[PDB]
Amino acid sequence: AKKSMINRELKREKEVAKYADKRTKLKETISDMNASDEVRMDAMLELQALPRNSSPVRLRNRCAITGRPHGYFRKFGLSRNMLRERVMQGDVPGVRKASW
Amino acid sequence: MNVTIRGHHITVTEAMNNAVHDKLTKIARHFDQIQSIQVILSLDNSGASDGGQKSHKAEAIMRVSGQEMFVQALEDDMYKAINEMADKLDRQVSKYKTRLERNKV
Amino acid sequence: PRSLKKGPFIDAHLFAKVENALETNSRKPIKTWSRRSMILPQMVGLTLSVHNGRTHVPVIVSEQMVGHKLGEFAPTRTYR
Amino acid sequence: ARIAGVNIPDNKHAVISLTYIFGVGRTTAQKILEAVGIAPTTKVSQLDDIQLDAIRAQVANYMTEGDLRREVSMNIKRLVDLGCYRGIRHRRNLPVRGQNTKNNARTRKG
Amino acid sequence: PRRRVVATREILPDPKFGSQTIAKFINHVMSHGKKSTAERIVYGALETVAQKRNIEDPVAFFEDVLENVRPMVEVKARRVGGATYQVPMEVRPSRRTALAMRWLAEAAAKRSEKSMALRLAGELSDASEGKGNAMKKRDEVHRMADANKAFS
Amino acid sequence: QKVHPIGIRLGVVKKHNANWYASPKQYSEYLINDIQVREYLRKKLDSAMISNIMIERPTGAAKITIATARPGIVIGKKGEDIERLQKELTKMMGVPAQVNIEEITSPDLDARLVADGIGSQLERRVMFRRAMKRAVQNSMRSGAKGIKVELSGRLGGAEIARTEWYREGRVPLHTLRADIDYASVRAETTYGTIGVKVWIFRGE
Amino acid sequence: RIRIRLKSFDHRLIDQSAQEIVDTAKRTGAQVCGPVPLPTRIERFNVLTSPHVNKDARDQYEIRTHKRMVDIVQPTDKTVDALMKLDLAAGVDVQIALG
Amino acid sequence: RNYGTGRRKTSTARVFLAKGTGSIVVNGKPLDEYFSRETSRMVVRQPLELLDSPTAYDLYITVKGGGISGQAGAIRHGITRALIELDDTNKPALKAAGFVTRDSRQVERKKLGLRKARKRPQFSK
RNA sequence: CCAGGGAACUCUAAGGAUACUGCCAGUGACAAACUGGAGGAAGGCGGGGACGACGUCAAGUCAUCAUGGCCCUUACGACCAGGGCUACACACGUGCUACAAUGGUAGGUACAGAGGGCAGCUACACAGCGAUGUGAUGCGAAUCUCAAAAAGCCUAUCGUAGUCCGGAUUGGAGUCUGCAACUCGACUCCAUGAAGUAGGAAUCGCUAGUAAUCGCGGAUCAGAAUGCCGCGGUGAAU
RNA sequence: UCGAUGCAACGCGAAGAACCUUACCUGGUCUUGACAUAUCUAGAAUCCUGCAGAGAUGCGGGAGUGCCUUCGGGAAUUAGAAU
Repeated sequence: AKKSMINRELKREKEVAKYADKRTKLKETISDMNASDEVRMDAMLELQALPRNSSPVRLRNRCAITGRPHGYFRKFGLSRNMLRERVMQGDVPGVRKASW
Repeated sequence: MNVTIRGHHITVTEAMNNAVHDKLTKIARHFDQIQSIQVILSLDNSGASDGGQKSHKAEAIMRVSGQEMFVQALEDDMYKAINEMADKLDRQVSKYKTRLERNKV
Repeated sequence: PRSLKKGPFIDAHLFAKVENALETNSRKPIKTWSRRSMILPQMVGLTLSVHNGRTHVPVIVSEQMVGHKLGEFAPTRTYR
Repeated sequence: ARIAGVNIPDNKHAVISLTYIFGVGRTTAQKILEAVGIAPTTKVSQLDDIQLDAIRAQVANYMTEGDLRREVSMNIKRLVDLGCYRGIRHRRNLPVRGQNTKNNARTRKG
Repeated sequence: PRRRVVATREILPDPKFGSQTIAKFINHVMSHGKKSTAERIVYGALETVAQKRNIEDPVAFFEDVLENVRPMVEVKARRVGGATYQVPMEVRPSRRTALAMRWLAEAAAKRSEKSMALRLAGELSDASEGKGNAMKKRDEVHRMADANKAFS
Repeated sequence: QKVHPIGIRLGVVKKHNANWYASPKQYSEYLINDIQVREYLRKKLDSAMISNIMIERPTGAAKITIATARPGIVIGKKGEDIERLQKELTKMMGVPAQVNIEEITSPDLDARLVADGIGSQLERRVMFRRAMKRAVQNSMRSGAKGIKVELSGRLGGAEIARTEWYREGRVPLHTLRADIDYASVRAETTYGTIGVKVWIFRGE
Repeated sequence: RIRIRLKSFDHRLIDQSAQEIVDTAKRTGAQVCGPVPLPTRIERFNVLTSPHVNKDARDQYEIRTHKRMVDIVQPTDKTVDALMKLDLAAGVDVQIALG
Repeated sequence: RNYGTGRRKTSTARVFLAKGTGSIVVNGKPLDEYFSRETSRMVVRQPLELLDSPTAYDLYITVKGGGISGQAGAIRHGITRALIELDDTNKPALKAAGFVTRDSRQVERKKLGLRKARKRPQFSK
């Protein structure tokens, strides 16, 4: 993909990493049934006031090499295009052709 | 009998539609057993190493009862491609019609 | 729609704008791009300018509009 | 018999016949029949006038075609005169609940 | 298939009468692989005809109607000089039974009785005496086969 | 149209050039860092003649085995160039990884070195069929039971590209127990990219 | 009773590593109940091979995960003091429950 | 105590044979109680009744895997193997019906670009 | 796993055996080969898959990537909010669901394989008509779980009707995911109940565990499959 | 948004568009720039904040003074000065 899109994903994941723990504690606070109603509502308001890219839902994982937003595999971290080349070269351990 | 006129990588104009419909109805005048016609008008290359001469394409896939005949024509100009495609399609219609008529005797 | 336990979703900036407009009862439109915000009973009567993607369309919040999102009264596609 | 101003069939079972009232489906028919005393397997013809009146009073708690048709029409009219997106789809006779308006919108277009 | 005579599969006799003919009819009636279902319709129809006619051997009765149903002469589409005249030939014994069974099933499929078991029972009863759409179709085949009777 | 000769033989008569195990979460990180290592080191060791590299790793450290035909230039004087790359390899990789250099006894039997030599000559403007024939001759005399080299592109600078191949010997591609080395590199010429594929067949 | 579980992607490397682990205990005066092969995890991938189109043009890959596991009957000291020196990594993961 | 293993499609029946009355125990329950399909009921008794000895052996059958007719076929194959284990001269008569040959037929795998093992997507002409 | 703690059996997963026209009878140029038979689990390519020659179509891909040339550099580069890719007189191509009685519904009662689970699956209990919610447990898994397989079998009912078929559309009330469900989510409940009664010319797939039918998984994925890739159940006709 | 266009395009790229993805549009913004090397001016980076805004961003206040070599200072780092 474009260098702009690769860097935009990088900066989109930087905020997620920066606000990972605050979101965890805040989610526990809002989900606690022992917390006061106003307390959990205020915590929810703070969650909605957090920066937009902080949420891990705007993250779209892409190929490490090419930054391809489609054809991604979680196990390998590569798109289909580069995954096929690496597998056929043999650089991916354990992976081989399938026939049954 | 159906007539579809699609255009790949080109904007088919009213003039192109007329220039295909008039010849289609001319072939359908002598052959009345045509099921469908699909004409694709394309611009398949930019002529980057030959200067056009095959830059526009006109292809016709026609389906008759029990057979399907396809013809195509490459040309620099789309109207000339259309006319050459139409002539090939007419010749193939005549060929099939005469074979079918001579199968009875 | 939305879980009732989570309450209504009002955008923070539009909430501040309408709260500071309710103390004046001013009639000039509140121009906002947030069309996902819940229409609350507090904001009945005054007028917003909801972005439709291209321009802003005025929406005078009547009584029978709470229960609706802001973008419902701002059509996005224009088909004749 | 005759419930809610309509003459429901009397040759079938009560739980099936009660669905002929606009506003009563099958779960509502089961609830109505369990409300008073009536087994769903009994035909309307065998139902006695005492339990006819019982069922007729039971149906009154459910918004049926008299009130229901008016309520549905009012609910649609509210959107139509509101001018919201759903109202616009209602006055233009197009799908409102986010369904294909490109190829498959026939139970709407005609 | 312009090749060898591929061997035919081995049918398994049905459990009740132990007859491969009834097993083949069960396969004919069966659709979507519901062999147990087809078994139950075939058994219901056979029991209905056995009770109605008071006959001890339903399998023998079924063999009788089947042999009464299957044709003897069919017509095929030959080709000589781009011409299509129908040639009457003699149906092969394996094809006779299959044609008869298919005609019985497709004739019982369009009866007015409630269940398919009742429809099949009625069709079997009619075919045992020489009536019904199965006999109608078989006689319409013989009509063509004898109204050609000139192309070998 | 043709399967990769090593990929279709990976489990029958061949072996992967990566021999680490990772949990499904760890597989992505290991493979990504492994690919990065391969790319960085292949760009760094361009001058030297390095063939297949086996980045196999235990827990913690790794043992990266690079096979080459220029051990002196790779290692450096008294291991002064192998360690300079060692520090960078650890700096970008995880726990300090030991890199060991193996020697290619017959550089004309390694499909990668032959392909890269052809590519270098093509980039230096050597006549394409001269290069093809030179490579085929050298490899077929160096004991190889078969060689096939294929050039694709604007050969010599022609506007219309073409594919020219040269075979000598067996190279039985459809046999799985063939021990067929394969390589596919590119020569960056002034008129584009030439694809240089080399198949070298050397037994069973 | 220490329990060693071996996991890998190669079905020969795992067998040879398990054989070595069995051999050290069986030759340092101890009894071992053999390496039972636990069910492999076979996971497959459908990578379509063209860069643009032809979804029917696929490459079917598979990555097997083989697992073996060995128990010793009695952990004599001379037998057990060898496992942490039997450094066999780089292809096989070894988990020692030591329970 | 002549034991045989039978297999079919996916089921694998282990059957134990003893000279007895004819009590068939299919996975802890009687044959007719376990098999609700009469087609699958015949198949179990087919080898026993083929050589005219239905009520001559007590059978301890344990099926596992497979459907309801695959299990019947597996039980038949296992009974066949146990019967030939009991007597070798049973095999000449019990082979002509094909009861000892394992049925290697299996679900053909779904192939790529296909709807099923053989079914192909349609295309109108 | 369970025949009698057992080391039998099933199973799991590594290494091997077998199958070779090896043997018999024929036909065949004293041949290759073919036809049939025995034994065997398998017989002649046992079934299935991977493997795709020289070339063809200037076939597809400069938008995975790389790349010669051309072109833009306060812009054709870059950031953000909102909209849009989801529009609809319409046509075409792929499917799914039906038109019912070989069936719908309500009770019971069975029989699988394969795959996934910390970027999680959840035993169990309680609240709820339900989607789900709270508490809590076991499990990086042949341990715990997804998960109940569905078609099937027995009983009752419906009795040929646009219906106890069909489940589109629409009105109302909700649950989750997510900063956010209006454009434009998936599910749940109540209500409505549309066309559709087997489909013209024409046209397609399939030769055996196949077609047909029935369920169950996975990749992508916060949520979002009627698609795709798989798995087994029943199981033909020719 | 773009690509795929007879069989061999049309549940195809796309193994999954609410935002993001996104390439299109409207509006608001930046210009060595979101990203790499040449450079010299200060500083450990980094964390917590206030207001204004739809946000991109703009204007301001506190805590911390790295590490190896040590008075040339260096792997990283924030705001440009220009080719």
